[PDB]
Amino acid sequence: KLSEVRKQLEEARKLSPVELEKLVREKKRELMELRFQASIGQLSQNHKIRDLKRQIARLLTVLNEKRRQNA
RNA sequence: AGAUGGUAAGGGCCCACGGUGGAUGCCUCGGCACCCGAGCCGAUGAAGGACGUGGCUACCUGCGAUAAGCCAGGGG
Ligand SMILES: [Mg+2]
Ligand SMILES: [Mg+2]
Ligand SMILES: [Mg+2]
Ligand SMILES: [Mg+2]
Ligand SMILES: [Mg+2]
Ligand SMILES: [Mg+2]
Ligand SMILES: [Mg+2]
Repeated sequence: KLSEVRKQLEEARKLSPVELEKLVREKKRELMELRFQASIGQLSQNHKIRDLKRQIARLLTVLNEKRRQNA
């Protein structure tokens, strides 16, 4: 995951506000999708959940830095 | 016609072995003292808190809806 993690910061850093907010919306739904399965059992690869929870944290963290001057 | 042994419901003392109870000894993640060092925080919202936060979490810790963590530099 470490590797596939050092990407976002880049593949996500170069997009802008309107590109992220929508990307994050997408992720947030996926997270719902998950926590929605466990409640019934299905999904069990926890690693997935926490893994997605932290992704959003990054997108937001990156979007927060962009909204401070730029253009 | 004489006689002092003897019964132990229980009791008493001595011994042996246990039960209880946690003194004693060694122990120490703790406290105490003195001496250095360092000495302020907040409406850029403090001190302290409430509630929440884990795939399953009662409590503690850590965190804050980015919630046991997010970005970057440094050490390893
Ligand atoms: Mg007699
Ligand atoms: Mg008897
Ligand atoms: Mg005992
Ligand atoms: Mg506070
Ligand atoms: Mg807590
Ligand atoms: Mg839950
Ligand atoms: Mg490093």
